[PDB]
Amino acid sequence: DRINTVRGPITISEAGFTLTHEHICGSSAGFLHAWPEFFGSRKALVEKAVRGLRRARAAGVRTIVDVSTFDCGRDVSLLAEVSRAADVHIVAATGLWIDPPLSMRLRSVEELTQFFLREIQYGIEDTGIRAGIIKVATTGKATPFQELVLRAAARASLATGVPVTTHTAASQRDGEQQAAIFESEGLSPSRVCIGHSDDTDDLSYLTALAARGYLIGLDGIPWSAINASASAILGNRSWQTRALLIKALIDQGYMKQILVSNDWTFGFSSYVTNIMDVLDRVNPDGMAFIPLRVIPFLREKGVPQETLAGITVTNPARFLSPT
Amino acid sequence: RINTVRGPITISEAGFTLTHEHICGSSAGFLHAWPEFFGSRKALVEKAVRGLRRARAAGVRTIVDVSTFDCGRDVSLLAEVSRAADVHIVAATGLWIDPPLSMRLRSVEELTQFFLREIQYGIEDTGIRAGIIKVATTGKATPFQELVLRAAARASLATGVPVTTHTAASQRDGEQQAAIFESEGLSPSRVCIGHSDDTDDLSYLTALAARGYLIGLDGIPWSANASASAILGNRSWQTRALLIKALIDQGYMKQILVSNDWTFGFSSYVTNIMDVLDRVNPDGMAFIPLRVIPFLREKGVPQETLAGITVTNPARFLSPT
Ligand SMILES: CCOP(=O)(O)OCC
Ligand SMILES: CCOP(=O)(O)OCC
Ligand SMILES: [Co+2]
Ligand SMILES: [Co+2]
Ligand SMILES: [Co+2]
Ligand SMILES: [Co+2]
Repeated sequence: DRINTVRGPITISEAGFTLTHEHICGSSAGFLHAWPEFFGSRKALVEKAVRGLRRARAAGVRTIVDVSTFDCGRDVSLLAEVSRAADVHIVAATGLWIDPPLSMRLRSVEELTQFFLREIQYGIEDTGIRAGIIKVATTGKATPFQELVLRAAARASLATGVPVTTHTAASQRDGEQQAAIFESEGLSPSRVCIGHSDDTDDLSYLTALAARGYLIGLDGIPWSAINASASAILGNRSWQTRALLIKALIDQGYMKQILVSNDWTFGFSSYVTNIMDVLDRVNPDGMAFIPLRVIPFLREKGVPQETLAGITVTNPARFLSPT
Repeated sequence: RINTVRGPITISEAGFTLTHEHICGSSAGFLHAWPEFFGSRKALVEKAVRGLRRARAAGVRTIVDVSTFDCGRDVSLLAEVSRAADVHIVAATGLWIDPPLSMRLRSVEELTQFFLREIQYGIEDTGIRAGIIKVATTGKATPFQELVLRAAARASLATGVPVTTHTAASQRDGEQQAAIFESEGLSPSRVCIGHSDDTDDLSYLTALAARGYLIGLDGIPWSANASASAILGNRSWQTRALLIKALIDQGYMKQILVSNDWTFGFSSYVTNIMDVLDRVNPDGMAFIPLRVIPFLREKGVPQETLAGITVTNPARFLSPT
C-alpha cells in the first residue's frame, strides 16, 4: 500500500513494468460526459481502451500512469473501468495542463495547493480515487499562472511525497525554468520528471538536468510523421532518433534518471477531428510500442537487458513511491 | 411546449419569466471536481433554493439559466434546485466566452451536432433537454465565434429553439451578430441581443428592435475596487432601467426582455466576488420584480405593458416556432 491507483493502494512490487506518461483519453473537462458521441460512444471508447491495454499487458506492461489532468479531461471513472477490465494498474493524476479554464486560471497559489492536495488526500471528484502523481505544464516561457501551478505542485508534493511530472516545449529548454522554480520551493529533484524531453536532440540540456537528480521523461518515442496538422504534433524526427536518446543517457552514466513511455491515447478531442485515425496508422502497436519495438531495438544496438529492466521497473517504482 | 429541467411545460405554466439568469457561473467539470470552492455542493444548493424562493415570492415562476457547457452548467444541480424551490428552470446549450480546446478546434458542422444533441436528445446522461441556445462575442467576432453563431443559427432553424447572446454592447456587437444570423436565414424574432443595457446608445438599440430583434436588458442590478468595478460599471441601475422605458416610448414593448443576470455561485472570476455581488444587490433574482417593476410604474409605464414584457414576451420567445 504505497502507490495510489484507480483501484486503490498497491505495493512497489505490484507495479512492475511501468509506462510513466500515458493517457486513456486526451480531452477537456466535462467533455466526455457532455459529448460521448464525439468518440463514437462512451462504450466504443471503453472497448478501444480495454483492447489496447490488454495488448500492452500481453507485451509486458503491468502499470501505466495516466497523466491527464482536470483540464485534459481526466475522467477517473473511465480509468477505473478500463483498469479493471484490462487488469492493468492505472495511476491517476492531479495538477493542471495547457488548457486551464477561467475557474482554474483566476486562482491563487494557495487555492491551487488546496485543489491538488484534495485530489491526492481526499479523492478526485466524488469517486474516492486518489491521485498518485502531479502533472504540470509550460509551452516556452512560463505564464504568471503557470508559475503558480509549478509552485502549488511543489507544495503539494512536499506535503504528500507524491511525484511531479511535466509537459515541456523541449526545444525551448523549459525544464531549466521549471527546475529553478521547483528548487526555489525546496522540492527535491528526485521527485520530478521533465517530460517531452525526447522532442529535442540537445544532449547537454538533458545530461545537466539528470546530473542534478531530475528524471528525464523520454515519453514520445512512437511520435513521427515520416499533412500540416499531423506534422505539427508528431514531428519530423524518427522513432529511432528519439529511442537513441535512451542509449545516449545510459552511456553517460544516467541510467537511473531515465523514464520511458509512449504518450499514447485512445480518444483525442483536444486536437483535430480524425487525429486518432492518423495516429493508429503511424503506430498500430499503441502502448505496446515500448516492449515490442523499442526494447528489441536497443538490444540490437548493444544495450543490456538488466539496465532496460532497471529503467522500466526500478526507476518508476522509486519515482512513484511517496517520499 | 417549452423544455425545462423537470420536463416539458405549456406556455401558460411559464408565467413571469426571467430570461437571462445563472444558478452558478463556473467552468465545465468544476463543480464536480471542486465543490468545496463554493463551501460545499450542499451550501450552493441551499443558497440557490433560498434565492429562487425569494424570486418566487416576488412573482417569478420561471428562470432561463443561460449557463452553457463552458460556463459550467450542471443540469443535475438545476434540477435539484428547481424541485426544491418550485420554480421552472429552462437550461441552455451553446458556447460562452471560455470554450476549452476540445470545443475551439471544432467545425461549424460539429458544433451544430453538439447543440442539436443537447436540445433533441438531452444534456449529458440526464435526459434534460435545452430550451435555448446561448452564444457570445466580446468585440469583433473571432473566427471561432463566427462558427458558433452559425452553428447556433442552424440548431435554432432545425428545432425552433431561440438564440440569446452575450455582447460587448459598447462596441455594438449586436450589429455583427445580426448580420451573421440573417446570412443563415434565421428570423430576428428568434434572437435576443443580450447585455444591451451595458450601453446608453439608444440609436443602436432601436435599430436592432426595428429589424425584429429582442433586446435583452439583462444586467439591471450590475452597478458599482478594480475587479468589482470592471464588470459592474459606473452607471446606476436607474439609468439601465430607463432604457426599458425608452424602448417602450419608441413603440418596441414587444421586443423587450428583462432580467438580472444573477448567480448564486461564481467561480469564473475572482475569489470573493459573491460577497461583493450580494451587497450590491441583496435582492438577487428578486431585483427585477421588487425594484425595477415599481420604478417603471412610478415613471408612468402601465401594469399591462409590464406584464406584457415579463409574461407575454418570454413565452413567445421560448415557444419553439
Ligand atoms: C497526448 C495528449 O497530450 P500531450 O502529451 O500534451 O500532447 C502532445 C504529445
Ligand atoms: C456568469 C455570468 O456571466 P456573464 O453573463 O457573461 O457576465 C455577467 C456580468
Ligand atoms: Co504533454
Ligand atoms: Co501527455
Ligand atoms: Co454574458
Ligand atoms: Co449571463
